[PDB]
Amino acid sequence: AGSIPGRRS
Amino acid sequence: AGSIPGRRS
Amino acid sequence: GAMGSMERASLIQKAKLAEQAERYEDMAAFMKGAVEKGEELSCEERNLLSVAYKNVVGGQRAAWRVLSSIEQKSNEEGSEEKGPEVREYREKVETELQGVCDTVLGLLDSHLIKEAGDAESRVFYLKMKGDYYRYLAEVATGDDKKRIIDSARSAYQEAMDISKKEMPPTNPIRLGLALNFSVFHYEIANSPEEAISLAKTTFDEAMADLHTLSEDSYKDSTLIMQLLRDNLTLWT
Amino acid sequence: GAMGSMERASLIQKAKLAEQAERYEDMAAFMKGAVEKGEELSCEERNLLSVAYKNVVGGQRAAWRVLSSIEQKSNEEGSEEKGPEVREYREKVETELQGVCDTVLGLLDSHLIKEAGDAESRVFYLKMKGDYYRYLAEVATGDDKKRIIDSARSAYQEAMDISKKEMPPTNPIRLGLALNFSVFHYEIANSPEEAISLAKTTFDEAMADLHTLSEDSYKDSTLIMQLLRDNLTLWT
Ligand SMILES: Cc1ccc([N+](=O)O)c(OC(=O)C2CCC2)c1
Ligand SMILES: Cc1ccc([N+](=O)O)c(OC(=O)C2CCC2)c1
Ligand SMILES: [Cl-]
Ligand SMILES: [Cl-]
Repeated sequence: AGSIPGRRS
Repeated sequence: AGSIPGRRS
Repeated sequence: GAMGSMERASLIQKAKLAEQAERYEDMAAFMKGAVEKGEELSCEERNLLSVAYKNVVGGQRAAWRVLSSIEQKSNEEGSEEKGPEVREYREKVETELQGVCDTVLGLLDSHLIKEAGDAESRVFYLKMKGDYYRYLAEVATGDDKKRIIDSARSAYQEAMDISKKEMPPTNPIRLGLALNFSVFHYEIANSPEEAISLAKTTFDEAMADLHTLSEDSYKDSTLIMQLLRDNLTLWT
Repeated sequence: GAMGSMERASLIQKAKLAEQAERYEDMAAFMKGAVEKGEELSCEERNLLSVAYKNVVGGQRAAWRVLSSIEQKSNEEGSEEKGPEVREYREKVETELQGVCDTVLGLLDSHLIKEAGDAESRVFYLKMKGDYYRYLAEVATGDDKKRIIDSARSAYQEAMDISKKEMPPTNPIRLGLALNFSVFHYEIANSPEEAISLAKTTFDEAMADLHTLSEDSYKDSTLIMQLLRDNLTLWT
């Protein structure tokens, strides 16, 4: 189950 | 041009 | 104020360079320095702060999961005693992860949230607060696991209440908040039915609002909607 | 002796765990602590030392190249002035990289090389010495670029002389040394013809010795031979 990746601006 | 990757034991 | 002698604008410029160089620890330190200048953050600056710490804690969480899995295999029937090293090293990584989460939570509490008056900024920071309590909850085991879980829930809930009043159902921050709160329900709170209901209702209300969007906004919103769908497919 | 209170065997165990967790800075610190116990390193332990620092410096080199490229674009005709930040940050990364290279070179000099009597260990450490001087040469610009280049060349040459006398032409350490020395010739020493000649002769002499190998050794040697071939294809 994935949260927002959020690792690239 | 590649040297030995050498990043995994 | 370890970054106290650097200009705010230079810290932001260096955070962007650190992102390009994939130096996320540096990026987080630059953005922490920028927050500590005391001024509010713009939309782009909030994204830089979030990207930096998400990469730092993401690496720590991945390492913690590797070590926790090795440790659990060592504490099984038929396992040769390996000494204290696996536990000691998992504990070291866990403490480092907790320290990063505490640092982020401290920035939010001093004083990003209290100065955030617009819905976009307040929801963003409260989502961050829920996320970093959720990361603390992933490793918690003692007298405060329940309190950590409730702190995550409370932050997500306040963000949800604001987002439902102040943002359209396709707003990417509202969508990502709902996505992450649904993950909280499924993975932390042992509430898979609540996770599924939230993901379904969020997806359906966004679908009905897509007609109002430009092509670029449509792409932004549908990308996050697909993540909701991906989770629903895994959960049902 | 920051790791001075931990058992040698525990440092090695933790280095292996750090590798699995992709925590290469930790891995390097554990292996540095193990070296500083003062005992010689086994074949497996040498590999752990090399893997740890190769990952650390590899990340630094990748970041330095990103920042150096941005800096060179900023110092071009028609480029808006961006202030000192790109140069300052490239310099910070460069200094950190130099510090890691100096740390590795210091371990080799105190006292890994002097205690290394067998061909496998001595060639391994001298190859490492050439590699870390080569990484220093990649960023060098001042009064000592020539001396840094000569230090890399001298270390590689001593390793080559030993390997040709003491190891078969298919030995993976001999093959990787020749590969990296050829890269030194091409990328550092402005000697592409020497790079090509070394790669060709190394490949051909290994090919003629493959018949002596077991299936597992054949796989080890041919993997590195393919890297020589890959470079020859790019260079010719
Ligand atoms: C919580 C959240 C929700 C939606 C996002 N979104 O992509 O719109 C988002 O941002 C990202 O995914 C990364 C790009 C900047 C950070 C973050
Ligand atoms: C200099 C060199 C040459 C050949 C190697 N080789 O693969 O045999 C080598 O080792 C590796 O590539 C990594 C696996 C352990 C480190 C290193
Ligand atoms: Cl430890
Ligand atoms: Cl800097």
